[PDB]
Amino acid sequence: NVIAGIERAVQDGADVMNLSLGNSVNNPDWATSTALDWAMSEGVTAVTSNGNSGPNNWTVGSPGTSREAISVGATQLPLNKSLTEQMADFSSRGPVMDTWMIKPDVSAPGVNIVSTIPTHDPADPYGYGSKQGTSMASPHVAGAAAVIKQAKPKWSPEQIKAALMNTAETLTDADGDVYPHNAQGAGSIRIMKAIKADSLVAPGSYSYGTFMKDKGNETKKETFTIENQSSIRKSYQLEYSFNGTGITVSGTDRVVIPAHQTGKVNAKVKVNAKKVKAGTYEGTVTVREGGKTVAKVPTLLIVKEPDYPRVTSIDVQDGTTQGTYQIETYLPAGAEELAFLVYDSNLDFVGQAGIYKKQDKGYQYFDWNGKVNGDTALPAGEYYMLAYAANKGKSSQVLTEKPFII
Amino acid sequence: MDDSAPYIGANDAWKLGYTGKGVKVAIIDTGVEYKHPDLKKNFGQYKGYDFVDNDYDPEETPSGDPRGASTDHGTHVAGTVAANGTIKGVAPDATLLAYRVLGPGGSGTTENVIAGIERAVQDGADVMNLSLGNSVNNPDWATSTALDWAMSEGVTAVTSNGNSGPNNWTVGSPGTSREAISVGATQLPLNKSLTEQMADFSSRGPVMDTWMIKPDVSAPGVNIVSTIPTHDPADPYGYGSKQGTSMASPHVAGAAAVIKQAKPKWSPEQIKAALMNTAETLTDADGDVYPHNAQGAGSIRIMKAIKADSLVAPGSYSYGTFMKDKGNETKKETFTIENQSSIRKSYQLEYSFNGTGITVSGTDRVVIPAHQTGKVNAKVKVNAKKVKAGTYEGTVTVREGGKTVAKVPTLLIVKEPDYPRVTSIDVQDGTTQGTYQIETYLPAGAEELAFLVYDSNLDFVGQAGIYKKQDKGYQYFDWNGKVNGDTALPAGEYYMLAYAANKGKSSQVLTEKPFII
Amino acid sequence: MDDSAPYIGANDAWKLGYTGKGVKVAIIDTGVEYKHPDLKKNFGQYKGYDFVDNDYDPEETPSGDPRGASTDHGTHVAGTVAANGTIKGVAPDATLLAYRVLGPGGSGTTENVIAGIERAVQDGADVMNLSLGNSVNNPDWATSTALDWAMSEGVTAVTSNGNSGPNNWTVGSPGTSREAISVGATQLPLNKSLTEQMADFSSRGPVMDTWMIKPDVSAPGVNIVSTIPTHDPADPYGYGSKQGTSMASPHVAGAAAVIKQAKPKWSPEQIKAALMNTAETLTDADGDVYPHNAQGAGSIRIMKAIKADSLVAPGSYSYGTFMKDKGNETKKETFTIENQSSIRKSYQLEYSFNGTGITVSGTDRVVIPAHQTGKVNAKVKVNAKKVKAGTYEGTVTVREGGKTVAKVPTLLIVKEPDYPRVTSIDVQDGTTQGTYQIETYLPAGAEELAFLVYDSNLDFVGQAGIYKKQDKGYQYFDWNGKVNGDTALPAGEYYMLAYAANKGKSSQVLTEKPFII
Repeated sequence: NVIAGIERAVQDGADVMNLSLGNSVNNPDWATSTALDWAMSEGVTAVTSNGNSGPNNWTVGSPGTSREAISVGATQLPLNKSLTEQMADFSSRGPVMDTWMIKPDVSAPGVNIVSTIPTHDPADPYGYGSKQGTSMASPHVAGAAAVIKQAKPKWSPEQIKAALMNTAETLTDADGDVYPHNAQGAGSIRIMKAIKADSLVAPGSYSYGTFMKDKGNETKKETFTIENQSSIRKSYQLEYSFNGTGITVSGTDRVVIPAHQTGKVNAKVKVNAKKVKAGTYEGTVTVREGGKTVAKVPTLLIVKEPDYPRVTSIDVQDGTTQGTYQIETYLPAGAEELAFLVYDSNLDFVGQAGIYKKQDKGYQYFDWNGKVNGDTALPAGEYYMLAYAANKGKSSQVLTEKPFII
Repeated sequence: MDDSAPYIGANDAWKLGYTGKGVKVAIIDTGVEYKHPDLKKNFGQYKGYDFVDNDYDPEETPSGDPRGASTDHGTHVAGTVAANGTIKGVAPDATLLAYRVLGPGGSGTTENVIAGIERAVQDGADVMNLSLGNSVNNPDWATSTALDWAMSEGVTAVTSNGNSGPNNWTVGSPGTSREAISVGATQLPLNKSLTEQMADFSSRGPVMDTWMIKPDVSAPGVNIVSTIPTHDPADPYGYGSKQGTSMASPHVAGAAAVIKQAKPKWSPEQIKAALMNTAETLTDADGDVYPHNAQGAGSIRIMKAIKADSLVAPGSYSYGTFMKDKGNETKKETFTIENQSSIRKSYQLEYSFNGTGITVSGTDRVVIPAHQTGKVNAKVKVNAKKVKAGTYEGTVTVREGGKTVAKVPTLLIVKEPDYPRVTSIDVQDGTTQGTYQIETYLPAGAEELAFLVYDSNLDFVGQAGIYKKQDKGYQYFDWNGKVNGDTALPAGEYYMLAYAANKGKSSQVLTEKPFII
Repeated sequence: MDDSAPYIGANDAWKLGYTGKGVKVAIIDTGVEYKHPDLKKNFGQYKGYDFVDNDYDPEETPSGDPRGASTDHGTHVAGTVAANGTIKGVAPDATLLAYRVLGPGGSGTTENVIAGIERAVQDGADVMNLSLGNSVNNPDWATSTALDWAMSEGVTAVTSNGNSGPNNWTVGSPGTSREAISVGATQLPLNKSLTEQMADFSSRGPVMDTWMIKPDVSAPGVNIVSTIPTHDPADPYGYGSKQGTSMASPHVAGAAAVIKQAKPKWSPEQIKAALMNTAETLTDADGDVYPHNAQGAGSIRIMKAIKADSLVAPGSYSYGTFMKDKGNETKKETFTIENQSSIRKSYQLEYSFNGTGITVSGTDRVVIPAHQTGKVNAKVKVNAKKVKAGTYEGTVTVREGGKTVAKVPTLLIVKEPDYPRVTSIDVQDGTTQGTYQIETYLPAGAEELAFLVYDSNLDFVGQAGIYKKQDKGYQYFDWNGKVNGDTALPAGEYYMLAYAANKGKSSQVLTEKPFII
């Protein structure tokens, strides 16, 4: 139904599309993400929510993992020790699995938003209500995209995404530290700055992927594109930075672009495997032009294996045969070892449901005969199951909410 | 038949209503006893044909036949495919046709098998089962050409891989066909409890001259109980347990019948790709994945195959041989993904190869609209300076929205393949008394060929003959019975060893059934 | 008759004044009770002829006739065509003529039907209705030749397609004529509410040896209420509901009468082209268009046919068979568009065919002056290397200034058509006591023909006879009652199965009404 809705919205000539739905599978190639990438190529800007998950990396939702779509996180407006803008602690956080893309793309006000609702009361069916969620940060960006498209009728959907993402205010938390890139994206939108922008840097954010070399130096490079929308030949100045030691960044320090033309800047990153601690490092490419800053491109690279949750979700349902069960789990990148353990209603370790090795990534299904540690039948009651997955030198676990009944 | 069918997923398909109703399965074997109570209602009015006798009564060979011995292979195969009653076949609603092409003793002319295949295509059979086969690793045998003629006249063809010990390049003749599902045999998980394991009598690929991966799929084929004729007038019908690669194929034939009932629009190649795509890889006792030319793609899973909206074809690909002495050689293949669903999907490709000096690349992602087709260009590159000669197995894995939709087994060979240089040798009496004829089969010719003679105690008596630059195929040599030149053998019983050397490797084969001087 | 006539558009034509006045319709059936109050005033002074009795009283067969059973088919057909009163026929102003050619029991000699057709042409009948027919798919049957003789002596001929289950190549003998409107039966939209649907007893084409698309048109023929004789002296006239393809044709006969009143200058072929051109395609329950040899061109629409200034002829075309093993084969047809209007028009052609390897082209646009005729050259090309054998359905669509003026169903067959190799078999007692005669019908001969015998329990007793290289048509074989050669049957009741194999396909047919040994 969501794919049909997206396609029918493309049919009906919609210029901007808003998706405040989404599941919690960190997969860039979900069906809803492929459909969203089909648009944004049929000239339709697509704005989607990042998802509603607590402060935790690798929790971005399925439609909000699409490669070409503006994913929006939620922020709190400056409230009185007076605080500045702050990201809400329920916005899903990137990166995206299997592409390591920085998400959310942009953040917008999404906490305590009052707007029109139906009261579902025949006496007075219309009213106003205050709702909160990442699903209500995206409508701000959808309205911003509509305004920009009215202002700049020739911009492509990717140009609008680059203009929103380029002119965005970085957010600092209470202590005074800049929020991580996979909590902010590029900052809060500023419609006025985006509307008055004669230079576009694309892609608005880039991810260098992973560096897996055990020894030696590994070099990667990216080509950013600067479009000089003005009528005057300009000179753009590039400053590359990365946090963390052992990462050296270089590239084109200056370009000159004629009027109504396009230039290419070759950013280059080099990681010394002998000096760099494994982890996720955030960099930035800053583009300056005649005073003002025209863009601040968030970059990101990962060293060794990313620290994604090895197992994301687990649920237990009744099997086709009475007395047996089916365990469905999601492994983002497979599992060298997978274990299902059973806990009583008091969360006391009853025993070990199952052991498995060398599991393929994606959705995995296992039949469980309801017997623990082998040949030991459970007493009747209410139980929880814990999935423990170990892969590539890290292990994760997830507990079944909504306990199943024996 | 009460444990293998649950394993492959037959019962689960039955509860979905898919039992093979309306599908017609032909059994080209020694004939079928179409009066077993478990087989009575699956046979229509016209039961089939009997080519070894030229009558419309395809009954099995009775007991006490001058030309040979009584047979029960065909009835067992038919019960495995579709038996309704005490024993339930894989597709216990399919119509059956019997074609007696193998005479008494289980031996049949190639012309009879070709006639049986063509007549089964005539009679509208949708699925065809061949549990016969010789042991010539030739993809262009007559029975293989006939099997490739079908699978193009809309008839799925399932054949056994053959019954030869654990050894590469031993796949049989009909099971070497380019377009036919060849089935290997597996052992069901038995209690240190073991998982599924391939039997050690299944023939193993690759196919000669095409280097194709065979078997195509494996299926349970060890200790299969099914309907047999007892050849006893007191009670002519019973049940018996037989084992062999010839009894793994009926499971896949029943699976194909069930799928054809479930998916009535699929072509024979689409069914082959669906069985081959959704198959569970098998690991041996220690924990190592069985080689591709011992497994094909794993054991069938009828339930996964029935519920499949994406088909990757061909289900397995072979890049052939890389013969360059120096430099880098690049080959490429185009796999085809059919998106049978109603929603535009994105497929993700992972290419891997074992062995060093082999670099694999290609299209890492495709987007296919609904009810359409996309192409992925896999590419392999071999550095001749770094790669040790041998056979290397790779894999193309296709993922779509979570689940894995296919795991395509790929294979390439570096330098010359290590096939047996000589396959079979036999010695018969010549047209002239006192002389002999030696008939041997050389899969790719022989730079040098030598026939040596051994006594009954396997002591080297001497050297029968030497030959050079022999053409491939069947070779015949006249031997005057004299050893080392002009030395006549003493009377007795002798064995002959053929030693063939070709392209830097040598092989030998000994004549069983010793000949008499 | 109160729901089908509104559906086909009879009432709308009536309000335009077109009710069939002056048109004469002949009903060649079991006779008509020309005293039903609904039929009394539609019969002129001379009611018709009675060929089974040779008198001028074409009354239906009375109750209690030694030669057979009482009949009511003809009266029902006549009420459907033109009944004025409580039930209103399609053309409730047409004169009627009754021709009793089918004797008691509904069976009649072919010579009587030919005589009835010729006498109906004598008597000046403008429309002719044949709701009879055997089940021989032969376009050159005597009744079909007689029907093609009319439609050239200015007499429109409407016939039933026949009553055979959903199966291709089952169209009856008079309904295989090259020039006659053959009608299939449809179910009216009934409440998941369904649209119009073809009944599953209508015979389906194509015609043998001409591959013509049949039925030509479909019409409501399920649950039709109309005038019947009750065969009760207390009240001899009543109404009854009958179903069958034989009752779809009267709707088209009434439609032809109405059109002939509306367009007095149209030839019988022009009326056929006008009915066939303006017809609504029917989709089944799932949503797929019914095949052309199940629909013809769709259901009639009298109102659209009456208001039509452009006629495309022939209304449907068949390209025959493409037998080339390799290469490309091209065929072409010339359709004719008659511009009956007073204004020069431009017609636009769209050609389509289902299936791959078939490329269709031709004249994409013609301009025809007023009251003139243009020719469009449709052309089909089949690539033998890419096309799977089978029957493919195409369409030529003609558009003119907005509205669509025609949708010509086309059809071609690749390689050998999949007709039943053997159609009918019966066994009668021979001239010599103890022997039998087997009469079978082979539509195109048989490379091999086998007669097999089954007991009353349908258990294969043995093989009656084997024959090779049989000529097409009716074949007769003497059988000595002995099975498998020299083995005499035990006394009892037996069935016989004819298995015919020809040109790479085999068919079988079982004798109903078992014969007695």
